[PDB]
Formats: sequence, C-alpha cells, structure tokens
Amino acid sequence: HHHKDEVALLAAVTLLGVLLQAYFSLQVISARRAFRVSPPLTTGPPEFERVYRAQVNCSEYFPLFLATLWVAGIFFHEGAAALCGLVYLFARLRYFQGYARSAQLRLAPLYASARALWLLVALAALGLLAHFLPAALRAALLGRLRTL
Amino acid sequence: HHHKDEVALLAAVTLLGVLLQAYFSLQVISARRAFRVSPPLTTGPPEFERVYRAQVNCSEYFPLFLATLWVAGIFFHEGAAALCGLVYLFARLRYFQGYARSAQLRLAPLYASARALWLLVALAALGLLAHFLPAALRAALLGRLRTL
Amino acid sequence: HHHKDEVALLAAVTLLGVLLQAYFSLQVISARRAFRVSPPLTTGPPEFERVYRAQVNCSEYFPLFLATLWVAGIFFHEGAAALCGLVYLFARLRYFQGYARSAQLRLAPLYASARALWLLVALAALGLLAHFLPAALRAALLGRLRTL
Ligand SMILES: N[C@H](CCC(=O)N[C@@H](CSCCCCc1ccccc1)C(=O)NCC(=O)O)C(=O)O
Ligand SMILES: N[C@H](CCC(=O)N[C@@H](CSCCCCc1ccccc1)C(=O)NCC(=O)O)C(=O)O
Ligand SMILES: N[C@H](CCC(=O)N[C@@H](CSCCCCc1ccccc1)C(=O)NCC(=O)O)C(=O)O
Ligand code: NI
Repeated sequence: HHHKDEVALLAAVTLLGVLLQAYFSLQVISARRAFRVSPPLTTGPPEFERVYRAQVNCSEYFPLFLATLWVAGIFFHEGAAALCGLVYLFARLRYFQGYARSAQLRLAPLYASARALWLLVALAALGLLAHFLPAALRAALLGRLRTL
Repeated sequence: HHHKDEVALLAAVTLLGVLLQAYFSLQVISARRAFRVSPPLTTGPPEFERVYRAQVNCSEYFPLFLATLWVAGIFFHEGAAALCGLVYLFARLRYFQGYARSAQLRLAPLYASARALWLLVALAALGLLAHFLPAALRAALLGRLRTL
Repeated sequence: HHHKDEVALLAAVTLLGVLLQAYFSLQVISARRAFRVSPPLTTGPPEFERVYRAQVNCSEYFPLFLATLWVAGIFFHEGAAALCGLVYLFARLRYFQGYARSAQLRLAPLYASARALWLLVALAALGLLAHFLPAALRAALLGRLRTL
C-alpha cells in the first residue's frame, strides 16, 4: 500500500503554491526590466518596490502555509486543509496583484489570506489536540486512581 | 514496516540542501567580516551585496525546491527527483560562487538551477496527473453512461 | 493504520514554530506602527530595523529547521528531534527579543539556536548514515568476494 492517496490533495495544492510563487518571481523579473533595475539592489520606483515586496512577503509566508497545510491535512482533515489552502493561495494572488497596483489594494486580499491561514492553524491545533489530549487525560486519571 | 526506504534519497538530498544553505550563511558572515558590515543593515560594497543577495535568493528558493522534490519523489519517482535535486543544488552552489564574483557569472548556473527545478515541477505535475486523471476520467464516463 | 503517531511530536513542534513565526510577524507590524513605517520600505529607526531583521532571519532559517527536524525525527529519533526543535524555537524567541532590544543581546540566544540546529543536522546525518551505510558496505564486500 501507499499513502499517496491520503496526501494527494495536499500535494496538488502544494504544487499549485509553488507554481504561484514561480509566477510571482517572473513578475518580479518583469518589473526589473520594466523599471530598469539590475541585480543586486532591490530599490527603485514605488511600483517595483511594491511588486518586489509582495513577492518577498509571499515567499516569507510560503513555508508557514506549507507546514500548516500538511499538519492540518494529516491531523485534522485532508479536504478541509486543501480547501483552506486554495482560498489562501487565491487570496495571495489577489494580494500580489493589489500590492503591485497600490499598497492599499494589497489589504483586502491580505486579510483574506490571513483568515484562511489562521483557520489552517486552528485545524492543525484541533487535530493535534485530538491526538494528544485523550491519552494525556487518561494518563492523568490513572495517576489519580491511585488512590486504591 | 516503515516508509523511510521510500524517501531516504529525498531525505539525503534535503539534508545536503540544508548543509549547502548553512554554507551560504557562513559565507555571508565571512563577507560581513571581510567588508566590515555589522548587523542589522545589509548594504555595503558591491561584492558583499552580491554575496548577501545570492544567499537571500537561495534561501527564497529553498522551500520551493523542497516542496517539489518531495512531491515529485513521492508521486513520480524518488530517484529521478533526487537526481534533479542534486543537479539543482550543484547549480545553486555555482550560482552562489558566480554571483559572489560578479552578477553576470551568476547567470549560467542560475539557468541550470532553473532548468532542474522546472523539471522537478514537471515530474510533480505528471505524477499528480497520473494519480487524479484516471479516476476523474472514469467518473466522467460513468456519468455519461447514463444514457442506459 | 496511520503514521500520525510516528510524527505527532514533530507536527506539534512544527505548529509551535509556525505560531512563533506569526508572533514575530505581529511584532514587526507593531514596530511598523510604533516607529511609523508604512509598507513597502523596510528602513527606519535602529530598533525597527533590528526587529524587522530578527524576523527576516527567523523566517530565513525556519525552512531549514523544519527540514532537519523532520529528517532527524524520521531517520534518527522522533523525541530527540522534537526536543532539539523545542530548544531551537525557545532560543529563537530569545534571539528575537534580544535583537529587538539590542544587536548584541541577540547573540547569546543566537548561539543557542545554532547549537540546537547543528545537533538536528548531526542526528539527521547519523540517521541517514545508519540507513545507507550498511547496505552500501555489504554491496562493496560482495563485489570484493569476487574473488571466488
Ligand atoms: N525577487 C527576485 C528573486 C527571484 C526571481 O524573481 N527570479 C529568479 C529566477 S525566475 C525564473 C523562473 C521561475 C523560477 C522557478 C521557481 C520555482 C518553480 C518554478 C520556477 C531569480 O533567480 N532571481 C535572482 C537572480 O537572477 O539570481 C529578485 O531578487 O530579483
Ligand atoms: N544573511 C545573513 C543571515 C544568516 C547568516 O549568514 N548567519 C546566521 C548564523 S550562521 C552560523 C552557522 C550556520 C547556521 C546553520 C543553519 C542551518 C543548518 C546548519 C547551520 C545568522 O543568524 N545571521 C544573523 C544573526 O547573526 O542574527 C545575515 O542577515 O547577515
Ligand atoms: N516583515 C513583515 C511581513 C510580515 C508581517 O509582519 N505581517 C504580515 C501579516 S501579520 C497578521 C497575523 C500573522 C500571520 C500568520 C502567519 C502564519 C500563521 C498565523 C498567522 C504581512 O502580510 N505583512 C506585509 C503586508 O501587510 O502585506 C513586513 O514586511 O512588514
Ligand atoms: Ni504506511
């Protein structure tokens, strides 16, 4: 047997996320051409700095997303986690587009991405609680018993 | 039984990648001493900014590499994925060395790293397609059948 | 059967790490308000630049930590890896607090975080060596045998 089936949606969402990050990167290179900024050096016009910063921020959050997606998907529920992941990634795409246009337009999709991510966290937390708390509670009761 | 055997090459390549990242970090600290830059603050001579930026970029791509390596290795083929990973990591080492010497010398190994990574993506995509597409196609046919 | 049991501590430490990263992020937003820095743009007073840089560095190391935690936990020993992970994360929290106050105060917890992480690396390396080296050594002997 294989456990590919138990994680395939997580893997698909993960790959989609990688692809999205790649898209962000190409958008950064394109802003580097458009606004004439050569590597190294990450300062230039406001629009470049916004696109660049949107990419940096997405990159910074991407491992957090992956970690929680997987923990939630394995410990809580695969489908829920994948859905939350899809919502998160879509929110991040909109974040990147907004930020690229204006700092303020990054905000609505930013909030959406954050809501989905904390939800992923909550599912992870609940799943882990479900795993550890019963055995822990039993062990505590046994020690009390004890009396006897 | 354990699934360590099914992922050991992925794990080895992963660890090698971590080690390589550590190497990049130590190279950055060494440039911080050589070109007299004290934390925080990441601006200084061109050579420092290049070494620093090479490290930043490698760091930024490292989770993307890990994600795709694992998805490709689990869904497509472990050995192929690990090989692509090795090529990628070697390419990144050369990227870092080039960039450290000159922005332009970062370019050839950069292209090599990108080719290997998209290959990892393609293997991931193919592996996932192989997982989902048959069941999906069957389900679609069944709905057509239906007639009857 | 499920392998949740074999990775639950790794998952818990991972989630704790994500939560800690989130904390760092909120601390950065709070410094953005306190020291009046609006996105994009990551320059401002020294204290902001230190908090920001502490967050950036933690973010940069977080995937390395995750990779090694998991490899060590799967290939060497789950409990040891999780413990090292806890020590690492605590060290990083102290790192962030120190850096936030003064660059120099980042140093002691920084060294602690590095010691724990290399230990994670060593466990990963030993676990992987244990997996590959016997089969490899046998294969080499068989080829020698050979004679005959
Ligand atoms: N923020 C960018 C860094 C990333 C980027 O936009 N481009 C990549 C290469 S983009 C090529 C295609 C996308 C890469 C990839 C990644 C993950 C999966 C698929 C494709 C890069 O290596 N830039 C720095 C350099 O030239 O050394 C920058 O610093 O300029
Ligand atoms: N780009 C660097 C950040 C990383 C770096 O080069 N050094 C590490 C520590 S390097 C020590 C050895 C390598 C760390 C490690 C990581 C992963 C696996 C093994 C070893 C660091 O913590 N720098 C910032 C700081 O002093 O607070 C910088 O901002 O100066
Ligand atoms: N270093 C920060 C980036 C991250 C940060 O501090 N805040 C997050 C949002 S913090 C909200 C709560 C924490 C997010 C989260 C992440 C992981 C798990 C749980 C919660 C952010 O999106 N900043 C940039 C922007 O406004 O576009 C900066 O560039 O200002
Ligand atoms: Ni199994």
